[PDB]
Amino acid sequence: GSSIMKILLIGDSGVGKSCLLVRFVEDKFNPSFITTIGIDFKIKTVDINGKKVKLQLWDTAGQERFRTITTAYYRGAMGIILVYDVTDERTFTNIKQWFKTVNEHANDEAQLLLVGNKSDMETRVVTADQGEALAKELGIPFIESSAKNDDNVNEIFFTLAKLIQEKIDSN
Amino acid sequence: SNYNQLKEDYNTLKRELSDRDDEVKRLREDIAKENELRTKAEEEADKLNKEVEDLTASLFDEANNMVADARKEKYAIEILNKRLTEQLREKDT
Amino acid sequence: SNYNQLKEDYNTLKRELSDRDDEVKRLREDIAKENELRTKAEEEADKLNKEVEDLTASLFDEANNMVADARKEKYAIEILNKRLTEQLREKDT
Repeated sequence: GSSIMKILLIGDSGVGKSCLLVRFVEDKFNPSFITTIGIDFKIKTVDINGKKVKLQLWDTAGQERFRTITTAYYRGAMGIILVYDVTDERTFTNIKQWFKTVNEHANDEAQLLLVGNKSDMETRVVTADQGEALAKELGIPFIESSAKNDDNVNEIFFTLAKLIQEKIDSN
Repeated sequence: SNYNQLKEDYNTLKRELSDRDDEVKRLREDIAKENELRTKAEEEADKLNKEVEDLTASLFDEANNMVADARKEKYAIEILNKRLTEQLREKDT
Repeated sequence: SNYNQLKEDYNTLKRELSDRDDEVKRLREDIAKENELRTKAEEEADKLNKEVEDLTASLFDEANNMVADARKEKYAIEILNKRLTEQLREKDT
């Protein structure tokens, strides 16, 4: 019932883009269509620094079909999270690409964010420094976490929130 | 044969021209129209591709509650079951 | 003279036509061209809405099977509850 903020998750499959949301939002009743529709939308009122802001987040299976629409999500994103798994290397690679894909449609006044996930298992074929490299090459912040500790998960989002909120105060 | 056919021909060409010339003045305006369309048509396909999200949002938002509201109303009965199973849990003994 | 003049006005307009013919071949292409655009900005908007409608149905169709399932279970529990509530009199009786 206040200030809105559109957020979306970009990345490949396996990355755990889903689980991160399930975990980010505390709801057992809310259903999951991402298995069937290939899309799933979720609101979550969050705050920091006395700000009643509601987060809207899209999670897509990318899959062809409604791509015509999932595409309309970049056009609206107020912030977007580029995500990758650190136990898979081919996961890391594509990030420059998705990033390109984001500059195309994402009204680049969008708050991007590198996100190294699944740092649970320690098949960690990538390191924190590696990711902070691309992030610095891209000119966007970075973080990590693992929905197996509920650690940094909330940070992941609270971060984007401020970055977005402030980029709104310079105005 | 000669002068006759010529003046006849000239009169014929004379017409064919007034034809082509009108046809042209018409295509000229048939564009102005077929353009005022591509104009709108292209705007719309835009207005649409814009509005999509906000629309599919509300679709999902409603679908959520539908399954949610349902699922909660079950949970509650699950709770009840458990409690009745705890009431007759004592009575028995 | 009068003859020669004619012979040439015929030539003068024989051209104005050949040029009208041209301006037509043109306008006719510029239109068939601008119709290709207007045709895509329609081919587009359609694709979108075919999806938007395809989504709408599928989403709502799914949500209902869920809500359906929840209720199917909520039913079985309700039955089992009937039984208990009733076994809670066969323990007061």
